[PDB]
Amino acid sequence: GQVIKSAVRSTVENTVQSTHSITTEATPALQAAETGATSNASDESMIETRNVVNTHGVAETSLEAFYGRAGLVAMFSTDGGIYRWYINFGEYVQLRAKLELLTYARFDMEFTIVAQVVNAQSKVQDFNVDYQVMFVPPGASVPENQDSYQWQSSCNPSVISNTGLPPARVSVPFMSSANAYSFSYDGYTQFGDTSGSSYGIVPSNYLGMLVVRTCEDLDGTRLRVRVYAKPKHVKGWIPRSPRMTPYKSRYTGVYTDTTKFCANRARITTA
Amino acid sequence: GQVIKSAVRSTVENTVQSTHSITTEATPALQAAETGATSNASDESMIETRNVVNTHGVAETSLEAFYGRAGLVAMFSTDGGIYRWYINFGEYVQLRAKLELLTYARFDMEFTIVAQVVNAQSKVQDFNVDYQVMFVPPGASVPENQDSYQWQSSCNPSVISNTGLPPARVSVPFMSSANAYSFSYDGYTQFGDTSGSSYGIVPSNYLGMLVVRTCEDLDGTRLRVRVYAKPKHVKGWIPRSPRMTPYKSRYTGVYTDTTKFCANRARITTA
Amino acid sequence: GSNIHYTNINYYENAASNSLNKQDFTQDPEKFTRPVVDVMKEAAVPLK
Amino acid sequence: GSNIHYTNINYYENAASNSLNKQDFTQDPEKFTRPVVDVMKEAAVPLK
Amino acid sequence: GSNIHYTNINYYENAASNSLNKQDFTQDPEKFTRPVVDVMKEAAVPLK
Amino acid sequence: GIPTLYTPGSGQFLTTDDFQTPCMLPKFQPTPVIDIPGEVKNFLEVVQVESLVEINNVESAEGVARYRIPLNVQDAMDGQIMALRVDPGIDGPMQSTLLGVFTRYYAQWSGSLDFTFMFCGTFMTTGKVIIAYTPPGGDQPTNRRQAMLGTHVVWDFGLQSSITLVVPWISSGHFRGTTLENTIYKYRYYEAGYITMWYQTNMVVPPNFPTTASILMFVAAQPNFSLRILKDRPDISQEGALQ
Amino acid sequence: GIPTLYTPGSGQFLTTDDFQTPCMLPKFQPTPVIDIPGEVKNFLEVVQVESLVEINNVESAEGVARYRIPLNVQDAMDGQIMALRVDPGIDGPMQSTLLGVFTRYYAQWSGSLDFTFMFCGTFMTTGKVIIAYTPPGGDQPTNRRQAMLGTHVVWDFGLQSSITLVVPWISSGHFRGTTLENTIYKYRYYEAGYITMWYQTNMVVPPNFPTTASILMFVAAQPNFSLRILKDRPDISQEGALQ
Amino acid sequence: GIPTLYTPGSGQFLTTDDFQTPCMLPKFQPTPVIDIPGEVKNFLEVVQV
Amino acid sequence: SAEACGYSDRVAQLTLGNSTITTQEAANIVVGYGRWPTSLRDTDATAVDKPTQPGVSAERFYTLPSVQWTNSFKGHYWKLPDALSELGLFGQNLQFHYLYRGGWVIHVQCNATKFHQGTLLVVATPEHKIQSAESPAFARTNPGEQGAAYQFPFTFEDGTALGNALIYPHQWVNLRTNNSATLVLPYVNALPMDSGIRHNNWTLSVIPIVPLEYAAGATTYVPITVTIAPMCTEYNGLRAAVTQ
Ligand SMILES: CCCCCCCCCCCCCCCCCC(=O)O
Ligand SMILES: CCCCCCCCCCCCCCCCCC(=O)O
Ligand SMILES: N[C@@H](CCC(=O)N[C@@H](CS)C(=O)NCC(=O)O)C(=O)O
Ligand SMILES: N[C@@H](CCC(=O)N[C@@H](CS)C(=O)NCC(=O)O)C(=O)O
Ligand SMILES: [Cl-]
Ligand SMILES: [Cl-]
Ligand SMILES: [Cl-]
Ligand SMILES: [Cl-]
Ligand SMILES: [K+]
Ligand SMILES: [K+]
Ligand SMILES: [K+]
Ligand SMILES: [K+]
Ligand SMILES: [K+]
Ligand SMILES: [K+]
Ligand SMILES: [K+]
Ligand SMILES: [K+]
Repeated sequence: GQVIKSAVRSTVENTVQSTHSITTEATPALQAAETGATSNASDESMIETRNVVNTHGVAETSLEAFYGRAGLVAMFSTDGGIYRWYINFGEYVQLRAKLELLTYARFDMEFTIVAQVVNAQSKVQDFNVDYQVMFVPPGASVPENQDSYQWQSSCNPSVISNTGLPPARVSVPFMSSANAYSFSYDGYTQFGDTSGSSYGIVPSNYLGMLVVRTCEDLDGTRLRVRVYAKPKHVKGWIPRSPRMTPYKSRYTGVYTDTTKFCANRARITTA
Repeated sequence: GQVIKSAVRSTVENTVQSTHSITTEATPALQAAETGATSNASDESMIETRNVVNTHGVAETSLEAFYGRAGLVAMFSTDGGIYRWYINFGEYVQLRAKLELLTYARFDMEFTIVAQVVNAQSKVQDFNVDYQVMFVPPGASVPENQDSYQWQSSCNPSVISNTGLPPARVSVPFMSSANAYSFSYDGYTQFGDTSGSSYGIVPSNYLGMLVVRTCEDLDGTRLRVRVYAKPKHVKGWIPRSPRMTPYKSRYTGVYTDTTKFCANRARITTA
Repeated sequence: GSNIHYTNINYYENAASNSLNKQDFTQDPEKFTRPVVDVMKEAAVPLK
Repeated sequence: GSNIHYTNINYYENAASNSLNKQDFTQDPEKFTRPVVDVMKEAAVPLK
Repeated sequence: GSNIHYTNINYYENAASNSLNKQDFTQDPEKFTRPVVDVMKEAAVPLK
Repeated sequence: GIPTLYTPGSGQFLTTDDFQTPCMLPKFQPTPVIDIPGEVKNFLEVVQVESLVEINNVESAEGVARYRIPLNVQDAMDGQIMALRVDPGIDGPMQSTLLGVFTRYYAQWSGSLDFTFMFCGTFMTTGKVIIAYTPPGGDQPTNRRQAMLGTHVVWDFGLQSSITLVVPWISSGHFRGTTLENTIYKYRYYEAGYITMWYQTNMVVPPNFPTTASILMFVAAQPNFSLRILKDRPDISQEGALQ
Repeated sequence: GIPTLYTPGSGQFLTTDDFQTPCMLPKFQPTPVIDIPGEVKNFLEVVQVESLVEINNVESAEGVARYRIPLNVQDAMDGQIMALRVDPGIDGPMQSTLLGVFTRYYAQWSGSLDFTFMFCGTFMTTGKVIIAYTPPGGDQPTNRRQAMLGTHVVWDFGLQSSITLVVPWISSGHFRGTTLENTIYKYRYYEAGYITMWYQTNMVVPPNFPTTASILMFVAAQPNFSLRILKDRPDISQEGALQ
Repeated sequence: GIPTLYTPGSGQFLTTDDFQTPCMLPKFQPTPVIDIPGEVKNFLEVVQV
Repeated sequence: SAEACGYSDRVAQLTLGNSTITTQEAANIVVGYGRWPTSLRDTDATAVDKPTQPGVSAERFYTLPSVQWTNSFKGHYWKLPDALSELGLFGQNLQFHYLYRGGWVIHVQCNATKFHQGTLLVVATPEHKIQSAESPAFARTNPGEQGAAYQFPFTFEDGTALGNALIYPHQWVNLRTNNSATLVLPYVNALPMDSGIRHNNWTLSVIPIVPLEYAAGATTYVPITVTIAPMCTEYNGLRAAVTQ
């Protein structure tokens, strides 16, 4: 079972007045990092302190406050009036790096879609057009064209809006077949295959794809789309060592080796 | 401690009927400005008065009523589809002069953004385009281009709207690291430097910058933006002598010396 | 003037989102007008 | 800071539709900072 | 999953205007799976 | 969806509106409010503080000298010392005072005014002057006899160096406009009257003493004073962005 | 239809907004929450865990060697061993630590800091060093005598291999900016001071022993530590889409 | 008019949305539900066959 | 008394099944995330077959081949349960079942003398990916009982900072202080159980952060030994033996 409790606080710890200490008994400053434990020396034991009723809160560092805001996860333009986006958050590094701070996490999500019409030279147009975003779960048929039958969307969820209306937005629940999404997986995607391409990816994190189209054909122009995602009701487990190297691939955590993280200085004795 | 109380009133003082007075005792009219105290002679003591139940209120001069309305703080046009505005209220004199009436103040703010598209000759266009305003706190990377990665805005707060929608608007809390914003600072921005350029500015008043862009590229046109700010829940301390000379610089209170404030008249004996 | 039937209900989490304060009183200005140690009555002479 | 007069009413069927959680507490970090079997008091030496 | 604090108030006259039903239970499938006259216990042989 | 009907005004940005809006930082927790002296809750607390009137606003007076009312040993009787319209918000000697600045941030005012004067001659210099307030109707009084018929105080120079003349609120309406701009609005309608000062006797000094002395003039709002309708202070302006 | 008036902000997409919205799968029922060790509710739980400081960030040190503070037998007294600004969010040795990473996700910080040091020489190697914290005002101390006037601890190498120097929160304001960027914001205003280490006596060893040894430096937030205003971590970036 | 602020998602047509909407025939009264054998409430009843 | 004065005794004995491990220079014992291994709760379980719980036949200490702390030593790591997938009955039960769940007791050993100096970080990392290569080699993702040598210690083989690995359950073997490290690890996963031949829940790393040095002439051959014991294990989905 759990031998270490986790009592909750809503403010940081206060400082209590302390006095001098000349003894052979209590030695707060002496530590032993070898144990694997972080020092337990308090301010009051290292110096003489005053009373400080500290009312500073801890809200902005809660998982909900840290993750509870939208970030870009997809950005693309239609081709032939259609685009197929496989749902995954490895394309854009900012949100990706945030999620990788936890090993496992459960959360609902709010997706927001911002779309505009652009021409061949990628210049934005003031043109209102209806667009459809359809969620195609794995196993369902993905439309090949802008007018394929799958767009009937009688079972697949779809959202139809217009570039002239406010951004489209819908919430999605925690959908994994697992009991938490995994942001680090030391294993393979299947039995009987040990090729590197199938390592480090947990399939249950892939819930399908979003296919987008304009309901009718645009003449010479395309639909530009940005998809934002915002985690909600976050529950997380096992904090991880933060990413310290640039991302190189969308599906793997491969990186370029380095001999330093921070820049060098002239000498260790000059701050 | 506080030796002078501050009882609250919701209406101005009434006038009570008074009669004549011929005495050597009470002499309300005699004063001594040298003490530093404002005269305490009342109407009832200087002349014979009648009863006046005065119900005039005092609401419109409260800090909330005085400051509680929007004023322009920024106005600019994008260049290359982007603009970087360092948050400070010294560019436009009206709101600036109002704030300088107090030495210290705490308040939340409501920011309202009004944007339109204009052409090269600065003529307004009827063109609806999506724009993004991102708040970049000090220390965060500021985007160099209209399409830089920072616009992913996974942590920085951003607001995305359209010139075709009503003005964008969001509230911000009292964000200073101090316990009040300071509108007068007789000190330097750092230790070890006494150059004039770093005098009279308290760094904690600068919370960062707003960077703006159109989500996609405009063709030959630019985005014109106006930012308004409205103080809310105002708490203020230490009233100051009002500005009496024109402002010359955005960051300092430097001014041009003058030998008079009001215009001259022919003679002191002719009103 | 002001209403006696105003509905004040906050829809947002942070107080910064709230509408303007509705108190608007004024206080005795003594701390600014007469910040002296010794009380000087209106009927007597200031200095003696 | 946060309001004491917040109205929390859910308009939708699924909890996934609900707004963000409003707790935001922190807990004793011991399970991460001092995950040891034997208690080591701040006043004594760690190893003996 | 589903909320325990859902507000169900009908704004329209006809029930056809109402939102989707929120029950969603399942029932014993016997009428389809075992529509027989004579009960056949799981522990005994079906026919004898 | 609850049936709704949006009305006129929808989407408008009224600078004085007062709605609740989403916060950029919903979970932010501000620094604590600490004990700071001098908290002010209403600017009426400020206009009640006396400030100097730039009363000697003539060509020959520059800077600090503009605050001094000239007084000198006379060789004739009943002479005039100074004159001024009492209106707190109009252009003139009052415009740069605390009372004047705030009055200029509003369109209407009401209340009694406190005009205090401090004599600054030598201890041996004596004199008596009369300060009078003339309610509206005509022009400023031409001589002491005429002025003396209005509200006034006779001031005797002595140990107590100052005197207060209260210009009581005497108006047809409960409020007055803060400007007397005539060409467009005909606001001269609101003129509040004049304040004038005259020698009651004479300024007298010993041998070889300065035969000229000064009086400083202070003004402040009384406790029954208030302002209405905020407006931009005409003195604050700019011709281009500041850098 | 109930009369309504829509206001400014309508239709905008504020990334930090917090509204209720229709669910794509209204009747979906998620998998049960199971018992998983290590649940974290607030990242303050993480920054309180000690991590190594990349303290020896010089040209000659590559990789793992950058975590080692060089110590060697001296032939002179009172010499310096290392120096560092204590600010957790600025570029330098702290930027790659747990505390540094999260501090870099925020704009402001507050609280005491825990700097722990572990000696890694042989059991026979002895020594005493002094570690001092110099509150802001001037430059880093030039010699041991100057450093010794600030907050400090004298560390004696022995059975207990480590020592902790608490850099108490000593600041004018309740919070400090996490960057000291000067050119634009003049944030050098927030500098928190320096931490320096000096030989108190000397590192002493037996015959034929290594005359050089290492000290590992750890840092973590104390229980009175907090962060405010989330911002994007400057270290995470990309020049094009990832494939 | 009650002050309101419309949000993202406004005007969108989510196929799985669940709102109340005006009826084309507000006073219509449907035929009675009669007794019909084989009512099914959940398709789990079918896959078990 | 050790618990009376508030300190941790430097001696320790670990007894599981028919195996006992002792050390006279320990530095307390770490319990990952403060949680001891526990059985799967009926409310968390999903697989319906009655599980197999081998007991002492599998919950005991297995010692792996030793590793030499060479001059060029960058570190060494082992994947769990991979490293024991072919050892004793634990290995057999792992091979014969589709599903496995269990905790661990890890004991790392490295003794030198009071004339040597050096420091090893002993860390147990959940879901530790070896992703320094575009296409990771199976020999490195699943090195077996021999374990694999580190090639990129500074970046922890996964693109993070070695110095921040302390966020995971760990201890240090600082030669002047101790000669062993002990860690108790609970089962961690986003699932109640998983396949022991397709997924490694933990990775044990032993990394030299302070190089091994010593008085001239002292013993130069210093081995590092790892002894691991499965704890509180259970298996489901019995069939023929299958290895990765
Ligand atoms: C019909 C409206 C469309 C709206 C979008 C719905 C999207 C549904 C999919 C949600 C799945 C989110 C899983 C997040 C985890 C992915 C992590 C990873 O990339 O490894
Ligand atoms: C994401 C939406 C953007 C909206 C704007 C948010 C702006 C946040 C900054 C608020 C800081 C206000 C401080 C006012 C004090 C400045 C005084 C001065 O100029 O000296
Ligand atoms: N391919 C059709 C034209 C496209 C069309 O009508 N598609 C239909 C039936 S295949 C559909 O399902 N459309 C879905 C939609 O566009 O919403 C043809 O035979 O000309
Ligand atoms: N520079 C890119 C084009 C711009 C782009 O796609 N930028 C991406 C990744 S660098 C981004 O972060 N965009 C944010 C946004 O525009 O919303 C290229 O390689 O052509
Ligand atoms: Cl005028
Ligand atoms: Cl006039
Ligand atoms: Cl910096
Ligand atoms: Cl710096
Ligand atoms: K507290
Ligand atoms: K201790
Ligand atoms: K600590
Ligand atoms: K009254
Ligand atoms: K008096
Ligand atoms: K007065
Ligand atoms: K049967
Ligand atoms: K058994």
